[PDB]
Formats: sequence, structure tokens, C-alpha cells
Amino acid sequence: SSRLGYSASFEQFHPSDLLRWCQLAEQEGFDSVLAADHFHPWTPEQGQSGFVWAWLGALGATTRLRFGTGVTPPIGFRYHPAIVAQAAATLEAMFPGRFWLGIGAGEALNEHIVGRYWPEPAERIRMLIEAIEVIQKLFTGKVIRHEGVYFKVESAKLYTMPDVPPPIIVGTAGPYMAKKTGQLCDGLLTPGANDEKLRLLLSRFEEGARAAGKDPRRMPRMIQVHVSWAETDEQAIENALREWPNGGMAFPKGDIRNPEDFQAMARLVRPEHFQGRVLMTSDLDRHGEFLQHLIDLGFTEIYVHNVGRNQEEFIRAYGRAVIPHLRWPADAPVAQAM
Amino acid sequence: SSRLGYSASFEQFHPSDLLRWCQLAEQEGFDSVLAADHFHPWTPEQGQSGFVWAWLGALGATTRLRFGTGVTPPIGFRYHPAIVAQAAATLEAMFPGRFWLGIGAGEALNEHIVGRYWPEPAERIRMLIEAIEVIQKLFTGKVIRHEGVYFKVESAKLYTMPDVPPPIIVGTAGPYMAKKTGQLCDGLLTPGANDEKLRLLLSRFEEGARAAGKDPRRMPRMIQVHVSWAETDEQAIENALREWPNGGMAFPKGDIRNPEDFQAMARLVRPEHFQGRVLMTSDLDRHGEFLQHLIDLGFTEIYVHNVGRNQEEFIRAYGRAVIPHLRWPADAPVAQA
Amino acid sequence: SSRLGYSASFEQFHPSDLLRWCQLAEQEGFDSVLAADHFHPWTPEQGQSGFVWAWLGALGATTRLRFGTGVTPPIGFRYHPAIVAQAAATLEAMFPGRFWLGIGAGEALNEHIVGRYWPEPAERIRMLIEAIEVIQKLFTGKVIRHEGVYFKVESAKLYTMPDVPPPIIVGTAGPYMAKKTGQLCDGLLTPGANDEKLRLLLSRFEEGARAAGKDPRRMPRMIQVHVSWAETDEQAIENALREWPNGGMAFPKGDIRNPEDFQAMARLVRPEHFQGRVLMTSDLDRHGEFLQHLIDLGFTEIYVHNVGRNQEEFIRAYGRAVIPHLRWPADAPVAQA
Amino acid sequence: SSRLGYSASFEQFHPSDLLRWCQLAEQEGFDSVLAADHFHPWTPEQGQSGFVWAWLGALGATTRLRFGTGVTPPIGFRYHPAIVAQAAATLEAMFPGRFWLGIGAGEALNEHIVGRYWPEPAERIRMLIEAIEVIQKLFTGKVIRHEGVYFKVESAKLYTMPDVPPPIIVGTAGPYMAKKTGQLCDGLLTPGANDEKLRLLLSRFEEGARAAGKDPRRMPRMIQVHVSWAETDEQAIENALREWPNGGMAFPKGDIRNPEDFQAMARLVRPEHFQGRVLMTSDLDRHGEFLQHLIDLGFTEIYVHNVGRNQEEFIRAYGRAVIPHLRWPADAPVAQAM
Amino acid sequence: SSRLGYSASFEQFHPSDLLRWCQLAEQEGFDSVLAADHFHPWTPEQGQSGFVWAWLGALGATTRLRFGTGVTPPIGFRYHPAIVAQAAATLEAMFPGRFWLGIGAGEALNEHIVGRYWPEPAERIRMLIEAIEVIQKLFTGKVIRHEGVYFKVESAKLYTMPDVPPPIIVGTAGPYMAKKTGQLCDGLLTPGANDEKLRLLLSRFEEGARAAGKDPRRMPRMIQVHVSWAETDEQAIENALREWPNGGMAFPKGDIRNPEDFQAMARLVRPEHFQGRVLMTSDLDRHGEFLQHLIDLGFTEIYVHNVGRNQEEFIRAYGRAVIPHLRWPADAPVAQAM
Amino acid sequence: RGSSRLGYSASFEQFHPSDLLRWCQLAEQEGFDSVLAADHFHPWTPEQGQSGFVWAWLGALGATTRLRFGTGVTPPIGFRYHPAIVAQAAATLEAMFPGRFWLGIGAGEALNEHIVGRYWPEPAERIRMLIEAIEVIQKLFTGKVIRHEGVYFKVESAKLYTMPDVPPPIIVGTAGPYMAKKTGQLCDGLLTPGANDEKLRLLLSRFEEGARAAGKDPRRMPRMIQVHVSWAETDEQAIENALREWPNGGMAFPKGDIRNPEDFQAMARLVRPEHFQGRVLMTSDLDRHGEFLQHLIDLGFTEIYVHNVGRNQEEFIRAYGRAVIPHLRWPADAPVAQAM
Ligand SMILES: O=P(O)(O)OC[C@H]1O[C@@H](O)[C@H](O)[C@@H](O)[C@@H]1O
Repeated sequence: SSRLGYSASFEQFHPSDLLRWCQLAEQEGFDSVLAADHFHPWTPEQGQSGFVWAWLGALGATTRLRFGTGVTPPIGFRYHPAIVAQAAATLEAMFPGRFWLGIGAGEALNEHIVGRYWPEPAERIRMLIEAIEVIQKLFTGKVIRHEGVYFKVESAKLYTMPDVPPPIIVGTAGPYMAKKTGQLCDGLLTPGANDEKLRLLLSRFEEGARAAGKDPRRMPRMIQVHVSWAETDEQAIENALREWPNGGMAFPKGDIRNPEDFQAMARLVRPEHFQGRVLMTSDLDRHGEFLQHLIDLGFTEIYVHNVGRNQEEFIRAYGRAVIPHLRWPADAPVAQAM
Repeated sequence: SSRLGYSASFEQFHPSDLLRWCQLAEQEGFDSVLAADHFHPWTPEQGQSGFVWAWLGALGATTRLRFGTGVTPPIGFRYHPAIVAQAAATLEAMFPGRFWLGIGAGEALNEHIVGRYWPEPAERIRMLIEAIEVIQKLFTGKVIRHEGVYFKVESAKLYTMPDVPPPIIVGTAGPYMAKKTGQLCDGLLTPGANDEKLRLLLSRFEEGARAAGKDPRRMPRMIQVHVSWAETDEQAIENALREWPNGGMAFPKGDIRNPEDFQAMARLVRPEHFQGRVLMTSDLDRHGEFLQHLIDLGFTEIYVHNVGRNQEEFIRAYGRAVIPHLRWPADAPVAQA
Repeated sequence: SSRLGYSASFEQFHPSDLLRWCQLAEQEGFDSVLAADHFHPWTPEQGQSGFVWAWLGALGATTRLRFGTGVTPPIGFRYHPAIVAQAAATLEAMFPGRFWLGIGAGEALNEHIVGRYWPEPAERIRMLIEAIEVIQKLFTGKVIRHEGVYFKVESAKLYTMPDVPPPIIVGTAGPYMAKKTGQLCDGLLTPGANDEKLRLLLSRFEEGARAAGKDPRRMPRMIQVHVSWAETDEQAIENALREWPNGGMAFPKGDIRNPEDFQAMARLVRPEHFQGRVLMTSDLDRHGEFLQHLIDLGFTEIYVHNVGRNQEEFIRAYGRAVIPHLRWPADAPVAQA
Repeated sequence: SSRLGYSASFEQFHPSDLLRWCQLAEQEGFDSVLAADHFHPWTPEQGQSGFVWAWLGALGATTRLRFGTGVTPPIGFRYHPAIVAQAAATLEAMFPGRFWLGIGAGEALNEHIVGRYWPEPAERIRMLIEAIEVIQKLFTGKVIRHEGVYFKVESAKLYTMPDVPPPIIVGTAGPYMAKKTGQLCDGLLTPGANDEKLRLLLSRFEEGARAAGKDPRRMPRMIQVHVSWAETDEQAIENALREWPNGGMAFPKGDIRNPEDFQAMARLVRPEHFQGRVLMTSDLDRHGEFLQHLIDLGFTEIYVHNVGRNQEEFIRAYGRAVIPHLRWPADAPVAQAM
Repeated sequence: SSRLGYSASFEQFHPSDLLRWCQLAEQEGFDSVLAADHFHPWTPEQGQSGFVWAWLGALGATTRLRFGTGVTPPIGFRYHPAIVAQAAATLEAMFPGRFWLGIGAGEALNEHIVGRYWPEPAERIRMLIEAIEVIQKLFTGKVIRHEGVYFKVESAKLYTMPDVPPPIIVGTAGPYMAKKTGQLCDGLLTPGANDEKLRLLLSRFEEGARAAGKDPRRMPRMIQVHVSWAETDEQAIENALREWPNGGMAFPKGDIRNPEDFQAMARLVRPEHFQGRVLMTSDLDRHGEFLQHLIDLGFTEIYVHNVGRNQEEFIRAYGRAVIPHLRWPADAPVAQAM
Repeated sequence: RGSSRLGYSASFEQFHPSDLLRWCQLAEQEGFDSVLAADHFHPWTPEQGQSGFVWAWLGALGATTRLRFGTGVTPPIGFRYHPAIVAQAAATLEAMFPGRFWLGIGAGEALNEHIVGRYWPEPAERIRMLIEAIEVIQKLFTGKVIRHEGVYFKVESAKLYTMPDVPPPIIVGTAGPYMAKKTGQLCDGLLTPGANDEKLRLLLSRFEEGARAAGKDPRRMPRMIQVHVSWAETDEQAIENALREWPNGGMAFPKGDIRNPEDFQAMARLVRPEHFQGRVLMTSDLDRHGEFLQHLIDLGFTEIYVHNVGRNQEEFIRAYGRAVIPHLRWPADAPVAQAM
């Protein structure tokens, strides 16, 4: 009954290291992995961005963990929705019961490389909704055709399909899209934020599901949190500043194109700016209470990203002192196929 | 030192089965895998098309085999060249010395799903050449920008990079592109064909490499062949007809959009149409001689696709009776960093 | 009252020869001509493709035959619908009561030359339906404007107009478009196919007409058939293989771009593949029964394409032994204003 | 040896009437026909615009006259250059030695119907030059490919071909294009204008041919003139005003879209505006002198458009009183295939 | 209470001269200015085309006159509608109660320079209607987004705004657009035309306003007239021919691209062609009666363009002999913010 | 030693155009000789709260003062403004106010250009657009009928009939070394923002090199700098004014991709006084203002445009007029942005 999610930070860590650490996380009581889908890190100092789809095959073949993208933008910049659909179907077919397809509206940091018009957030939401339609049609396993405002799909069929499709999870912090997620998709993924914002997103998601005749109590509500654990408070604070200054950027970041841009913006970030966004302490009891609070709000899964380079030590510390003491409701839905 | 390539047919086989069979192939003396990059099978009866990039991670993590795409079209339909570059760099970074990036001009069967203008072959070659430029720029590990006829890349850098890039291998049967492959890339992959055509492609590749100041003797020349082994000749023939009628289609196939189109065309295919394209026999000595002949022509790697559903039996038969008796030149270059 | 249509194969025959043969066909009891609108032949061995619109003027001025395009794609590749409308209006104005405008969704073989995105069949049907709208608006003889998904027409008027427009005939083998043809157009043209498929197309056409308040009994139902007559059965078979291998290609052909593509595919075609698609016999009684059967199914016009180069001999043989013995219903509607 | 060209005005006359009149013109000593390629007449009162390509087949099959388009715009509005090439090849294949392909930059009056950007004249000239390239490639009878600024041609071949291609004649009044015509094409077609302008165009054409190593003395120099003959001078003048007011519009007309536009502009036209553009007289001796002058300038063919509805009477009058008295140089090149 | 509008002809006059003449016009009893928004003059002989938006700032800062564009095409060739909105808001904010935004469907003469597809009039009307929507949204002073057939506006707000927006006046001679003007906008501007045409436009405008629940009696109905005053009738006639031949072109002019085109067309214009379009006389009593007649038809403002170069003399003559004797209804609505 | 002078920077982001007009008139009385006017559609932040249409305002400035003035800067690269229209506007202003207008142009910011809903290129690509726009403007400035077809712009037969005898100078506003060089090569003068000595020297050097390689004499070409200051009655008020009014001054990072005032507003919450060093001088001490400006002259800038960030514009103008402008020492020969 004990469990917790590990957040695999492709922005920071070589994929070989992430693979080994996920294997260790499994040994230490973590039950699932959230894997970023980036082309670029936020900053050069972070220094990585593996191709997540290849890595997920390695994870799948060497562990029994559940895993998902957190998140892929299937809106036709880096990735056409038909390709995301095929990738998701292949992973679930190879590792049945284990994959969840996390999708979102994307950031310029990754999508700008293809040199196309970058729509405002509200327009990208419309793109995401159409992409969901494409993915769901392909997941039926029939020959489908699609023509909408944003995507054209000629006769296409997924021949390699699991018995049951992986759930589609939307990663968003927008009330509007949270409602739509409940209506159109299988579950919600959101970032750490204050109680008021989390409650609003949960409520919107529930309302959307209910208006579509669905039972939201059986739908995953997932949160991705950023923490900094280290041997001292001082090191935890320093790790957050050095490794994750984007965590202290409480402003919309979806239009910023270059790691060098975030790098220059990072020079403004101070410890104060991380409050409510990154917990920075050596006290593992406080980590436990922070996570428990989120369960109590109604989150059914938590994916934890430790911002420090001390991943192995973090994993062992959480395995020993945090995960065993988390109290999950017994019936709580988890992101996996019916 | 004994070795052979296994061709993993995503058109036909569930990725889980391919994974298990590659693991077995490794045990049985195969040293490398060629993996098709399809969205659709040629026919419904073939019945599969896994996303190769995810599968390759599984292969990498559970074997020590070399492996490559055979081939990916990085020309902006299913895949933007920058993404292919990133995928290749990630695989090589995770499995250093093991990945080779096979690329080609693509087929409508897979690319048509995105609903865009499909250029004639010669134009797609020009697209492929520009894509090679994009991939090579990204492989430098610097922040690069690119603006050409076909692709626009804004400031982009591969942060996750091996110390040394994987080789770029072009899959082609065109004399022109074979020459360009020698000039611009690291090695050649071509399908089975008669001696005259293979010699021409090898010669063009060599000429291209030499004119660019490279030594072609150190560059891989790879061939992908289709065979049908079974317990009897009769079963081998039947397997080819049922599973791989596209093997008997000696005509350009790059414009045909649907599995149902090939399926209807398959009704015309007869055993005669496979001669020189698919060896169909139970006689493993004849398999051995066929493969040895290709080595003798100057191919440094062979990837074998058995068309039958009897993959496990084929792998064990080749491991016992074929692979140990193949004679490779000792210095032969292999597709690796 | 005795009659039959002659199919003028622009893919195979020099326009001067077609002109002379149509003149002969008229003398021999044929009453109408169906003229292909191609840019390319299916194969180099066929070896021709005259511009049909110019030829039709010559036909019109030297015979009293009815004639139509079988068929023109007015969907904006080779031809903008406004130009097809003008051409049709001019022909009917010059030869009143004689022209019928046959249109269809087109094939890549002809349309690919302009280098544009080639939509799937269902999308091309939507283009065809919009083109019909454009043609019909122009046929009103008023100044019209049009803005739809596929076509934009600025203020345009046909000043040169017959008193009554030529009928619009759709050439299709699709149930959906057959229904739409009944709804939106004046008549149906379909290729030879088995009885079940022909009955379905007729039924769909009738349903479409009835739902639009039209009487389908007064609307032409036309079929184009391919035959091979020669002095012996053996020559008839050889003629079909050599001249019309596309007749033995029972698969969708609308995406294939080049004569050389069909030429390579032709190497697979055998006599068996022509059954139900091309009647191959020297026995003129069997030709008669085959055609009579189609009349009995409810076709009101038949256009016969003899695949052999023996056009003159075919015309004389049909004139002597086939046409006089065909029994047409007395009331049967014919494609004319 | 006696001859003259008849100009078939599709803007004014039903194609059936034009066919009969061309047959008569042949009987009366005319040897060739120039056929306008319009979609619209200049004015509603003109009232026609047959599809020339169909009509030319009828002309070809019922006469022995030479004939040409005067002119077709093969620049991708109404007509793609590959289709013009095929049409020209078919006509010449059916009627060898008789067809000449007249081409030009086109007018909005006809091209605007397809609803596309209408370039300035100089840009349309660049389009015409590229179209010439396409037509010439196709006329080789090989499989050709083309990719330029304006046209894309995928693997294309003319299987139906004459032994020798029809000549390409450019219709232009521009000095620059006249030079290019000499360089790239087989002959020049120009409208009636004052002596100075005609001499300049001839000179430019000659220079272009010479710089390309060609002999301009063997290349056709063709002029299309508008006349008004009738039983009295007064009727001839009235006929010009009523039927051909565009003849009195000495200004660029290539951008004007609608017959109704020209119709409204026609209300301003007066007899004076036709001087040098339309000869208006009943005196057939003066018709003779006018035409002879153009021969003397160096034109090797003249195509005469009588603006009046009295086509039959005009044809018979010219046949009796004008054509027999015209003196052509014995060697003069005529627009027809080598 | 006495008043009249002065029409500032940017096609003809250097902006510095227009500025001085407007200052004089104010002294002489004119109360408002209509300023053309051109890039090109109709003819080279006219010889000018200042950027009106810059000039209007000079006018605003050195007079107390009302003023408006007559008219700007906000349909995305020279000008994006968002920019017109901003310009209008700035002028009204700087000169409250004084600016009116006159808009129209534009002419190729000015818009063709940007090298884009030029739609037929009816299509340009649809563009104008969408532009009106954009301008009105921006005039609310909120952050707005817009996506229609012709224009895309991302999050945009006018921070510099008057308390009350300037009125939107449509310049048109089309019955359809006149009705739409009443429905969607604040007032009508039309050119001089015969009584029947003016009555139809007024009636259409009124009907449109009434069907939208508005009171047309409180909405401006403005007319722009062209006159030629000079010391003699003969000079007045000559001035019209030389300076304003476009005034004698009673035909659609919206597709003609170049000053040189109009210049060549001008050679056809004769005095007769100006009847109802340009009053040509030295008799100032007849000027008075002509203007009074238009008031009597129901026009609430008249903008007078003297076609001659004798602007100063015209202004003084009108100030002395015409303006004091015009009788305006006391109630009459004038183009200015509520 | 030249006559006394200084440029006033008119901040359309912050101030109602009517206020700017009155303040420029006062600035003229107080010894300022030229105006730099921002060409924005949006302010950086809602708190700044304005964005008048500069082109209309410039007519009012021209007609009510004798000051020189320029756009600082207009992006003539076809988002808000087609280059042909900028050319016409510039020609009209110079024709109306000969000897007084300078056309300042640049690569633009998303903040203003994004409203038209188009692809926003990276800086280097926008530079290529700017270079083509310069070509278009210069062709139009010849006064002939011109045609243009390039990668970014198509101009059909177009002519400026309303033209000064001599065209206004084209000044490029840039902080990029590459474009600074191009400015020297292709244009008449350079405008750059306040920055450290190293960056300013690089831009000046690039500009000079570009001019020299094109056969021009850079000693006769304007080198202009726009600086942001905060003067107030106390240091404390000067600091507060900078934080409240001009937090973008403390954003030492590329800002050209950020679309919304609300985006900058949220980013502003991170800005602290430290972040303004070298970017905004914050002091009540007018002697220190004097030394700061003099230093820039000494580096080789021939014109300085001063933006006081505070709402105390009138007081700033009077203080500078009394205590700063009279004591600035300009080289006697120094070239100023104006037509030949
Ligand atoms: O809350 P923010 O700053 O928008 O971050 C959203 C998420 O963005 C994703 O790209 C990252 O992988 C996550 O680590 C991060 O939490």
C-alpha cells in the first residue's frame, strides 16, 4: 500500500543515470516515474535533454514501475499527434498496465526549434483538444481520417495496440483546461501550487468529469512537486538556486525560447521566490508532512523531483524516512489502463 | 570472427516478440539488429507497426547487440530531422558504440498520414541531403541555426550527446544517392539485388567517398536481404507468398499509401516474382552460400529478414548451421562510432 | 432503334487515327463517342495522350455523333472548373444536342504533373462536388461569384452558351458518389464490373435522384466496357496483355504517378486477372450477349473500348455482327441536353 | 503570291459564325486565322467568348488555313503551361504545318476569374519567360521535370507530338519582351501602333535574335490590326464606337477585371481616340495602302480584325478589292513549323 | 450657426501648404477638415501624397477645427485595423471632441504597393466589416483577442484612450454598405452624386440604423463635394480638367494601380463628364445654392474640395460670400464624440 | 566646446501624449534640443499605463516646437508597419519640418509586434528583415518609381511624391555588434541603450568599422545613446521611482520575445535595486547626473537622450535645465542626427 512517484529530470541528468536511479527508486519503494519530454534544459547549467521515448523503452524493459510522460505536447511542433498515439500504443502494448500518456500545451523552449508560429496559450489549448481527438480516434484501432482546424490525418490505423489503451492525462495549471481534462480525458496532472489554486483545479476537473457523466473518484489526480533535500538546510537552499532557478520564476514561461534566456533571468532569483514552489530542507519529517498534506487535498499520486544532483542519496533518504509513513486512501485510483 | 545481422520486421511482429527474438538471436551468434521504422505494415495480414524508437531503448537495455534504424525518413513528415538527431544522440549516449542511424527518403505508406504534398523520389533525395546537414550540425553539440529550402531550425543544441556521434548510414538503391552517401555520410545500406546492381551501388559509394578525401575501405557497406527458411521448400514458398508479397513486387512502391492497396496488389504475386529478391528454401547450405556470395562482393554486414512467422526456429537454424560457416574478412568495418 | 457507343482511347491512339475511326464508327452504326481526358497513357507501350478538348471540335465538325469526355477532372489540377464549364458550353453551343460533360475525381497519372498535394479519394469527391457547384452556377449564364473550401471564382459569366446546357455526367464506381450523382447531376457513367456492384451503383443513383425529386427513368445510366476482339481467342488475349495490362489491375490506381510505374506493374499481369474486366474472345456472339446483359441490367448506353490496335476491323465486325442484334428499350434516355 | 490573315474575334462572335466565316475567308484568299483566347468579352455588347481550343479543332478539320492563338497566357491562371504545351502539340500533330502557338502575359479581364494575386506586367513577363521554358522542355518529347519561381512540373512527357513542334510566337508591345522573343522564341506578334513604336519593336526583336545566333530574316514578324470597313465612312465610324470602344482606350488595360468596367469606360470614347488604332473608312483603296505600309515596315503577316458585325461583307470586299493588290516579298517567312 | 467643411487634398498639395490653408480656413469660418489618406495621387500632375496621420497631429495642435480621415482603409494592406484603432484613439485623446475616424474599402492606387491579392469590392466590404469589429473591440479599452476570416489579433489593449471614443464614419457610395454603416457605425460619408443616388444612400443608412434600434436623426450624414471656383468660368473649367480628371471618370476606379494609368485615362475626359460630380463656375451664388440643396436633402455636414491650385483665394471667397449664407438646421448632428 | 544641449526621451509607455507634448515644449525652453520618441503599441507594464501612436504625436511636436526629433525606434519589418509606410511617414515629417527629423529604426519587440498574430523570428532573422527594410526605405527615398522583391517584402510600383529636398537620416537602434557594423555600412547613424563601457566601445567600434569599409567618414556620423535615470528630491524617492515605474530597467536579459504587459508585470516582482546598476542612475545629486552624462560624451557619443523614469517629469526637466545641461561639454564639431 506504500508508494510514491519519482520525477525523472531530463533537463538535468544523463539518461543512463536516470535509468540507474529509477531502478534504485523501485528498490526503495517508489512505484512510478514521471519523465519530462524536453528538447532543451531550462539552463545550460542543468545541461541535458534526452529523447524520452527511447529512454522509456529501457525503463520498461528493466523495471516493473509504472511510468508516463510529464508531459508531451502532441500539437504538431516537435511531435505530430498521430506519432504520439503510435508511441503511446507501442509502450502500453510492450508494458501493459504500466504506461500513462501525459500531454500538455507545450513550451517554446522545446517547440521553437521547428521555426513555426507559436500561438497564445488559449489557442494552444484548442490545438491540444484537437490533438486529443486525433489520439483517441487512433486508439480505437480502426482506420481513421481526420480534418480539423489544426491537424490533417489521412487514412491511418494503429496495428500495434494494447488490449486496452493507456489513460490520457493532461498536465495543466489552467482552470479552463482542468475542466476540459475531466470532460475529455482520463486524469489530471498539475504542478505544486498553493492550496487555493490546487482546490480550484481539482474542483474544475471534477465538474468537467461529472458534466460528461464520468465518476471523478475513479480518475487519477496527480501532482508533480519540486523539493530540495540535502544534508543541511543551507545545501538544500543552494541546490535549488543553482539547479532549478526556474522554480523561483513565478510568471508564465511558455514563450521563452532559449536556455540562455532563462539563464540570464536566473540571476534575479533569490530563495524567497521558491516559497510554495520548492520545499528546501534537510528535515525529512517536513518532507513527509508536505506530501501528506497533498494526499489530504485529494491527490492520488505524487511525483517528486529533488532538484539537487544528490539523486541517489535523496532516493535512499525518501525510501527510509518518507515513503513508509505516507498514508494513501486504500481505493485511490492510479494512472493505468482499465 | 563469426557474426550476422538480424532484421527485426516491425511490419509483421509484435514488439514484445521482436524483443525476445533479438535476445535469442544474440545467444545464437547474431551481433546486430536492423529495425524498420514504420507507421503501417505493407498489408493487414502482416498486422503490426511498433514505434521503433521506444523499442530500441528496450533492446539497448537488455542486450549487448549493435542496432540501427533501417531506415528512418528524417525529412519532416512523421519526423523532423532535429528530433531524429536528438533520438540518435540519446540512444548512442545510453548505449555507446552500439547505435547506427539509418536514414532514407521514406515511403508514402508511412508518411502520408500527415496529409502533405509527397514529392517525387529525386526531390525527396534533395530533402534527405538537407536533413543530413541538419543532423550533422546538431551532432557538433553547438547551438546551431539552419535555414534551407525544406527545413528551418531555430537556435537548437543537443545537450545529451555521446562523446562520439553514431554513424549516419543511408539506405538507398539509387546510384546517385549511393555516391552522395559516400560523400556526405559514414556508410551505405542497400537491399538485396542482382550482382550488377550491387556492384554499381558499391562503386558509386566508393567513388563518392574517394572524391571527398575519405577511405571507403573503412566505411560500412551493409545489405538487407529477405529469405524464407522453413522445414520444407514448399512451406518456405508459401510463407513468402502469405507474409511478404511486397517482396515479389519488382516496381517502385514509394507512392502507395494504404496497406489495403498493397493487399490488393498482392493478389497478383506468384513465386516466380521473388527470384533474386527472396531466397526460398529449407536447405541451410544454400542460405550459407547466398550470404557468403554477398560478403565476397564486398558487403561488410548482412541483415537477414526471414519472412516466415517461424522466427525462433529460423534464428536457431541459422545459429547452428549458417553463422559459424560464414567467412568475414578480419578487418571489415562495422557500423559503429 | 440500333446504336452503340465507341470508346476513343487517347492513351493508345493518335488523335488523327481516332478521328478517322470515329467517322467510320458512325458509318457502321455507332451513335456516340466517349473520349478519355488524359495527359499521360497508362504505359509507354500505349504511347499517346492527345488533348481531348481540341480533338472534340474536329469530331463535332466532321460527324453527327454524340460525344462526351470520359472523364474530365474539373478539380483544379490540370483544369480549373470554370474552364471546363466554358469548354463544355462552347462545345454544346457549336454542336447543340450532341455533347455531354463527363467528370470525375481524377487520377494522379494525369494530375500529378502540376506538383500539388494529391488528396485521398473521399477528399477528391468533396472537391468534385464543389466543382459541380461552380459549373452549374456558370451554366446559369449569369455573372456569378463562388467561394468554397477548394475554389474561388471572381465575377465570371459564360457569354457563349447553348440555349440548354449539356448534361453533367459523373464517372464513378463509388456507391456514395453514385448517390450524389443522382442528387446533383444529370446521369451516371461507370466502368464494367460484376453484376452485384453494377446493381448497387444503379440503385444508389436512383435513390439519390428520387430523394431530390427527380425521375431516374429519364436520366442516362451509362457504362464503359473494355473488350478484346480479334481473329482468334489467342490474339485477343495477347492484345489485352500487351495493350491494356491496367485492365488486369484489380486494385485502386488513382495514386500512381508515372507510365513507367504501371509498366513495371504490368509485368505481373496474366490473363486470369482480366476476368469480369475485359472480355477476350473472337466470338462476336459472345460480345453480343455480354452487351445485351448490360442493357438488361438497366444501362441505357454502352461505350465499348476494344483494347487491340485492330480498331478498324473491330468497328466493322461490331457494325456487321453485334450492333444490329442489340435490343434497346424504346424509351431509353440518352446523354444529351 | 496573294494572302492575308483573318482575325477571329471571340469577344464578339458566336464560334459557329466564326467557323463559317473562316471557311468563307479561305475561299476569298485569306490564308491564316488568328484566334483570341478569352474567357470574357471587353463589353457585354460584344457578347461572346468561346473556348478557343475546342474551336480550333473544328477549324483545323474543315479548312486548310494556318491558324494560331492570339494569344494564350500560359502563366498558370486559366491555363497551366504544361496544358498549353499539350494542346499545341495535339493541334500540330493533327494539322501538321498549320498551327502556331501565340502566347502572352495575359489580362485580368480573363485571368481574374480564378481569384489569385495579379502581378504587375514586368512580373508577368518573368512568368511568361518561365512558361516558355516549360513549353520548350515538353516539346522535346522527353520525360522532363521543372522547378522554378512560378511553376512546378513533375515527371511529364508529351506522348502525342508532331514530327516538328509548332513555332512559339510571343504577342507583346513591350521592348524588353520583344528582345526576349527574338532570343527565346520563333517569332513576334504585335498590335497596330504608330510607325515609331513598330520600328522599335522590330529592332528589339532583331537584336535579340542576333545575339542568340539566329537569323531574324527567317523569323515571322506578325501584326494584328483593327479596321472598320462598311458601306459608308459614317457607318464605319459608328461600328468602331459601338463594337470596339476598347480600340479607343489608349492606356494600359491589363488590370481591369470586368466587362462592366470597360462598358462604363466606353462611354468616354470618341472617334478621335481611334486614330492610329482603328482605320475607319469605306474606301478599300485606303485599306490596301494601310496594309501595304505595314508590309513595307517589314511585317511578314498581317491579321485583320474588322470591328463591325458585317463580317461576311468585309471578307468578300477584302477578297475582291484588297487581297489581290497586296505585294508580299517572295521569300517572306510565315508562322509554321520547320 | 455658420460653418462648412474644408477638404484637404493630399493628392494635390504639399502638407505644409495644407496646414497653412486649414489655419486660414478656420479664420474664414470653416469648422472642420476632411483629410484624404493616400499613398499615391491619382495623377503625377497632382503630384503629392503626405502621410495623413502625422499631418493630423500638426492640424490638431495648431487649430480648434474638427477633422477626420476621408477615408482610411483599415483592411490590412497599408494599415492593420489595430494600428488604425490606436492612431484614432491617440488623436481623440490628444484633441478630445475633434476627431472622427473615416474608413472605407480602399483603392488599389494606394493598397497595391504591398503586393497582395486585391479582392473584388464585395469581398473588401466583408473585410471592412471585420475591421470595424476589431476597431470597436479595441475601443472598449479591454484586453481583446480576435480571430476572423481576415484578421488575427493576439492579446491587445489600447492603454492611451479618450474618455469617449471618436465616432466611426464609413465612406461609401454603395447601398448595401450604407445600410451596414447605419447598423454598425456612427455616421455616413458619401461623395457628390445626383439626387436619386443620394436619397437612396440616406434611406439605406436610416433603415440600417433603425433596424439596429438607433436614432438616425442624431447620426451624422456627411457629403464630400468637388467644386471648381476661379475668377472666370473658363479658368474653373480648365482647373477641373487639369487638376481633377478623375472627377470626370464615372466608372469604378478601385482596381487601377498606377498614377500613370489614370494619367493616360485622363486624356479621354471632357467638361461634360463632370456634370453632377464637379461644379465649375466663378458665380459664388451658384456655389451657395448647390451647397444649400445638399443641406436640404438632409446632409448635416459638407466637406468642400476646390480642385484648383487657388486654395487661398477659394477659402477667402467662400468665407466672404458662401459660408455666412448657408442655413443649417439648429439640431443637426456633427461628427464628434457623444 | 560646442553650444549647450541634451536630448529628452519621451516615454510613451508611461505618459499621456498630451503630457509629453507639454513637457517637450518645456524641455525646449529649458535647453533640451531634441526628442527621442518611443514607437510602442503596449507599455512594458500596466502600471506604466500608456502607448500613444507616435506618428500622430510627432506632427504636433513638429508644429509647436523647433526641436529635432526622431523615433526611438520604429520596426519597419512588416508587423505593425510595412517599410513603405514608414518611408512615407518619415518623408512627410521631414518635408513638413526640414532639418529636424531623424528616422530611428530597429528589429522590434514581440511586446508590440505580436498583436498581428504572425511568426516571430529569432533576432538574427529579424536583423535580415531590418536590412531588407532599409533597402526598401532607401529606394523610396530616391523619389523615383521603384519596385522591390526580396525574401521578406514585395513592393509594387511605388513612389514618394511628398519628399523633402534631402532625406532624413536613417538611424538604427541596436545593441547587437553585427547590426552596429551594418548600421555604419548602410545607414547614417547609431542609437544604442546605456550599457557598460566594454559593450559601448564594441558597438562604437563595429559601427566605425562598418562605415569605414563602406568608404564613409564615421567622424561625421551621429553616435547616439539613450539612457535611463531617476532623479528626485531624495535618493530614496529616486530608487522607489525606478522600481515602481521602470522595473524593465532591472531586467538584464533579452526581452524581445515576451508578448504581454502582464508578463513583464509578473517578472517585475523579482526586480530589486541592485539589478539597475549601470542601467539606471538613481540619485538626487545632480552633479552625479552631470558626470554620468559627461563620461558618455567622453567615450565618443555625440548625442544623449535622457529618460527620467519618475512621474516628476516637469521637475526633472527644470532641474536638468538649471544644473546639468549648462555644464555638459560637447566637442565643437560633433555630428548631430539631421539631414545633410
Ligand atoms: O510550474 P512550471 O514552472 O510551469 O513547471 C511545469 C513543469 O514543466 C515541465 O516541462 C518540467 O518537466 C517540470 O519539471 C515542471 O514542473
